Amino acid sequence: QKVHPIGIRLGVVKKHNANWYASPKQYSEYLINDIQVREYLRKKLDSAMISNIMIERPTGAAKITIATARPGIVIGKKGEDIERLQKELTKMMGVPAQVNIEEITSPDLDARLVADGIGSQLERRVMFRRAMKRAVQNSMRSGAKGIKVELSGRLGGAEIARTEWYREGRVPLHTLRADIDYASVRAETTYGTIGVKVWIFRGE
Amino acid sequence: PTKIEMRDLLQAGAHFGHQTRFWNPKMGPYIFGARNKIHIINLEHTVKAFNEALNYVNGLASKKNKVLFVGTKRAASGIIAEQATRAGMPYVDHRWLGGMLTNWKTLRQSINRLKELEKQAEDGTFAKLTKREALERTRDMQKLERSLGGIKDMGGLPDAIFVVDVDHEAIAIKEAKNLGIPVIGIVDTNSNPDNVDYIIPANDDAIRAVSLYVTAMADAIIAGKEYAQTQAS
Amino acid sequence: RNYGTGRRKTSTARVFLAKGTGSIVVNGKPLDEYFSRETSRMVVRQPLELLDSPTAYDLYITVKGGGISGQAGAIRHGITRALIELDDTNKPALKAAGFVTRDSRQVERKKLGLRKARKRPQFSK
Amino acid sequence: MNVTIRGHHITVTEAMNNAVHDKLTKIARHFDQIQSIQVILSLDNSGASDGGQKSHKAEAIMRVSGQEMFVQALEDDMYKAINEMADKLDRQVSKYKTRLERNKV
RNA sequence: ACAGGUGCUGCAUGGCUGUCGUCAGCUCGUGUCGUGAGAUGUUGGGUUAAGUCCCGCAACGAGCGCAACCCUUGUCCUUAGUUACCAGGGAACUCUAAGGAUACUGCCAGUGACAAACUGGAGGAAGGCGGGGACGACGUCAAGUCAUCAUGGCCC
Repeated sequence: QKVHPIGIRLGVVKKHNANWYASPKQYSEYLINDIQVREYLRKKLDSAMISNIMIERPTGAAKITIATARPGIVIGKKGEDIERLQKELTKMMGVPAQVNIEEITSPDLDARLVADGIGSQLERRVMFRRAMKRAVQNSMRSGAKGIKVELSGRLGGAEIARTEWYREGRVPLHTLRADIDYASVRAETTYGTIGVKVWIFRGE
Repeated sequence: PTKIEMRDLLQAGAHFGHQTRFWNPKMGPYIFGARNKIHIINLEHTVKAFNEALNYVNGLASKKNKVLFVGTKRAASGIIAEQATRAGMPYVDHRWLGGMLTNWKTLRQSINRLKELEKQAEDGTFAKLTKREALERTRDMQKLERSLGGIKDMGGLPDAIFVVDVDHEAIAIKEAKNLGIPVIGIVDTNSNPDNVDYIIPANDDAIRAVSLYVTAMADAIIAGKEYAQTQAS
Repeated sequence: RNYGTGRRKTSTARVFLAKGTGSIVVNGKPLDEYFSRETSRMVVRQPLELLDSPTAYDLYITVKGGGISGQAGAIRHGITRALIELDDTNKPALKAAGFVTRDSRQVERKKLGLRKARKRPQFSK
Repeated sequence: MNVTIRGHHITVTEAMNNAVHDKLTKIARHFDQIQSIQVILSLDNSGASDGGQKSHKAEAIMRVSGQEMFVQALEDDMYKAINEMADKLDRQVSKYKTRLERNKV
């Protein structure tokens, strides 16, 4: 019922997380290998807190820009964990691609990290509304002009599923120049899957 | 300035109550008689209560306390504004917003918005805005000035309230009773004298009469402030 | 050499105006030879004859795009623009007929789930 | 007047056909202005969190001249669903017929 | 060990979707009223496409919706001139495709509560939401989807 907040804003106040050009024959190969890179790396860096990743590429090599809040664990001691992943990234990708790590100054303003933290707590059996309120409080104090988090499913283990949302601030979805971060992750609980959506509104 | 004279009160016509059908039976002690189906307020009583009210406002203003001038009647708005400004005292003269004092923590936001709009129009911020958008911001500022222009510098609850036409300002009286802040009020023959501490039985419908009471209160508060400034050195 | 550009639907006519006999050259061919539809024949001469000067100017018209009546409307708009370029006092009389206002009407796009711009699939009740 | 009796996710039997036709001809006896009847007999869920009680559905979309009235009934058993659907349809036929007859005066 | 399952359950679910409905609504904080469920705000006078706006008003404010920011089209300008154009090799014009200008009830005459607004007129390519699209509130229908995918349980 609701359009994707980033998808409907891609060209007005936002930017794609892929910036390569391919001929119509090359588009399929580039996009397929790109999706494979994203999936493999998101499964590999599950322990770390990694937000949006920009797999942009020139001819030949690529420059994969991963933004995270745990640079030490991502990079490793003297770059011993970034290079181990570098070799696999090149092994499955094409020409050797340079991966660079950027830092998230405010992890409570990134909708993906907040959603994944909520999901981790839910999987560790934390009370659902406790998690919702904790996330809303942290983000609304971390400078965010608005937050809205939505949980959907068998909350607590109930047979009848339900949707519970919590808003604080503005989050003006229908405005295109809103700079609304959005994320939608899932918490794998013992009674199914909980859907965790987070909207974070932070200006113009 | 602590005492009021009966002669000029009679000249102004503070003893003219309503007809002998709208009266509140709780105004019986102060009513002197009925002349041509019109109640006559006892000048002795109104002057006796007025002296106590003037003493109370002198004592209050000598302690740098704020007494809020309330009156929205068409025969009291401008005079209340003038005398409250003269005495440097907060006032409401157009409409008593419900919750002015009982919901003052929410009125704080509107007061702050008004004051920051005064700042933006004082530092010349209209050279960065548009034409009609700056005009609508200015209109919002003026609209808020009408409602809460006299109580922007209030900075808390008042230590007393001076209301004209208690019956008209029954909402302010109810809020004053709610919060316990004393209320001195001019109450007419048809009005309810309950919930009012310093009641002044007087005609509240004539502009000439209302001017007398409001000017007397302003002069008393001014004298109290002047005396309180005499102990600086 | 007063030149005007006119547009309509999809056609875009560039017309050149000179004081002359009345030779109208629509895209290299005469007006009547180029326009086989009399309705599209009137429209080209409508602005010239509106102010009573049909045989007073040589016209060099080059239409491109559009159909056969859209091109006539584009030529009329271009002639109107060239005539007002020649004289500004032409505009007060040539505006009351609506010859200078560009017609912004265009083919409304086919919308999804519809047969046409507005047409909807039927459903029997 | 048409009578269509379709079955979604269930095999409509001869007994179901009779149990819908007999009530349809009973309503069509008092109302003779019916254009069409379409009855869908469905099995809309498995009652996985309530134990049936609404497992079978019987819906009737009837069309009259100038109006279309739809009724539905959920029930554990399809025959009871059919009877409840029929009763709602009869009540709506009576309602429309009496409104139309009382519009003349 | 297991893998595999387009096997079952959409009435255990996530994600996605239809629908009322691009309808103008749906709520909350504080305050006040009521024993209470609740109410008020959100009602009323107008006005609008619109809970749009103004004015009143025990309400004062806020949020999601409305509107705007987005795309395209309609006029003009700037950079550029090939594979585009052709007025006289040309750098005019058409065109192509990036950045802008314009439009705001801005102006006039009226009606209107000294209001919001409405009616008409000028100029302009466009006039009052210029035309079209994207955008689909809280919820509803145990609506659709376990056969895109993921997924608790059951089953081979």
